[PDB]
Amino acid sequence: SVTWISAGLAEAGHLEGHCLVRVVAEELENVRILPHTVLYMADSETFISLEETSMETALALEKLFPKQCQVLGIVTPGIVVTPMGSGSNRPQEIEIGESGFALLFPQIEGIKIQPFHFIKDPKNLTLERHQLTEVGLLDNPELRVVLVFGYNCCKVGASNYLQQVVSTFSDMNIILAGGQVDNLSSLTSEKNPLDIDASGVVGLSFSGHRIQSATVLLNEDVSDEKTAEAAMQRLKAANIPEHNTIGFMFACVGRGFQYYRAKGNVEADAFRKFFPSVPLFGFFGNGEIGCDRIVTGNFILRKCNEVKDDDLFHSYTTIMALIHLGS
Amino acid sequence: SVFAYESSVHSTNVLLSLNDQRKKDVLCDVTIFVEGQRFRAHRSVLAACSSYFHSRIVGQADGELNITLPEEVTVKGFEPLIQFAYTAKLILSKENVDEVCKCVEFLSVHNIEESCFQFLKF
Amino acid sequence: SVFAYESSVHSTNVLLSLNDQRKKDVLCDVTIFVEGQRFRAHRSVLAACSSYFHSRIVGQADGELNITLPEEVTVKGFEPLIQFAYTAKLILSKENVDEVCKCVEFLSVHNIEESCFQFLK
Repeated sequence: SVTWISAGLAEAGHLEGHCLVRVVAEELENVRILPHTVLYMADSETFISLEETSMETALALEKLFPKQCQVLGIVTPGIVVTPMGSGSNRPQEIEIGESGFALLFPQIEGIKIQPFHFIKDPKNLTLERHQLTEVGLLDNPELRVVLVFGYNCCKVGASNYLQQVVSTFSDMNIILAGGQVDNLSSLTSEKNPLDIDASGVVGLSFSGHRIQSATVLLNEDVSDEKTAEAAMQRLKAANIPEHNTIGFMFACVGRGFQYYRAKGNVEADAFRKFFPSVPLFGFFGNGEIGCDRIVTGNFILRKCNEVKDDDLFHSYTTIMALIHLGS
Repeated sequence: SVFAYESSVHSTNVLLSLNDQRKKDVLCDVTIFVEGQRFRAHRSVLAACSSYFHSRIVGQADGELNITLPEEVTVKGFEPLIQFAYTAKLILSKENVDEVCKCVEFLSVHNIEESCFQFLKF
Repeated sequence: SVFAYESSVHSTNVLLSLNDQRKKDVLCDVTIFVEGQRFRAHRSVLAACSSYFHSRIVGQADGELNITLPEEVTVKGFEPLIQFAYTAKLILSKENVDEVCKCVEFLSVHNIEESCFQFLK
């Protein structure tokens, strides 16, 4: 069973210390499973102390977690998270404001998860072949879900770096998900002191024999409650099982309070309107990755997308996912 | 000392060879009419791929049987379906969805699920 | 606006159901007379698994058929071959390898690698 720990807005203690670090200190004492791989996100005001400091907050969380555990550290401008307890908690959509969650993945038989990281270059090659085999993005007959993230894509070339790096391991029967974020905090590779100024691509690469998935795009055609509920009804028709699934929602900073008229927690409420007990975790970012595609043990529903690859990099949109981790 | 061989490519190639035999009429022993556009296939393949060509295909002789389908099914929904019956790949398009889904229940072709279709944007 | 539906279990199920048909009288339209005993199969799978059958099956009119393998093949080396053809699994033992390997290099059955080489002992 996957277990999640989050830090809500109701704990804005006026004392020196990160909110998330405080919760992860108290809650890890009562945790029940042994974490193996962990994915944690936090908002982009809780990793700055002077102008950036970043290590102090980062290594703090990198210390409590077990040495053998694998940690990926990603910071986004906005956290959308389900609180602790059961799977029936109403999701809370947090714009600017200190919040964050940590996902604890235990040792699950037959499912193997491995982080990956491709740093950018001043002047070098792109990716010869082996980094896709070192981690497993290629030549893996059971790769079914990937969670590509990107950071510091502002500079030219770096914006096109995400264009180039994805195409190397695309075109398979896999699900892409994620987008562009601000910066990285901590990665457990034990061979590189992390450089805050450098850009790159990081993420998880789910792999197994029972990992089912689902994905729905939310284009500029959805602008009210009824249209949003119609889109998530399509997700329900995929017959993705209920138990042992975790949901993701990657959206744009231009969507939320401003885009849909004077409302919030609208995507989150519709998710639990049709899906009765699945949790939800996702970030707000400046970029979108995804398409319409369902991959399960039997069927694949790719989009013919015959132009080149113009079905992945959207903007001003929202992507969902229904990663059925386990069976 | 039973090692037992297992080939992950022995089924796809057999079903592609069946398609190639279908295309250039290499031992096609069944002719089927839909409206009027003659189609050719294999008796054995359709005897197991669907569950209506298993009740209107058995209990016959070696003489070629020419089965016909009513107007309730058309050719816009069959050509997608019989090509999936041989290549395990079913192309969908805007005008295809309704008729290609309506074809399934009258045939109850196996290993295809008619609930995933209500997910496409189109 | 065109979508695909690529399955990954149809091939195995159709092959297994065709094998069940193979083991049950109906829809079988060829008999392999080998060494005295009878073997009954289809005229569609056997023209897809190899080339010896393919070169002898095409062109000839439909009807009752004997495609007798005259003397060169055995039966201990023949029974696993059609099982692999219809189900895609093999049954090899230390007293079976030689005849099966002789049969593959003769009939030129595809999708079977020489990996039945050092698995023994």
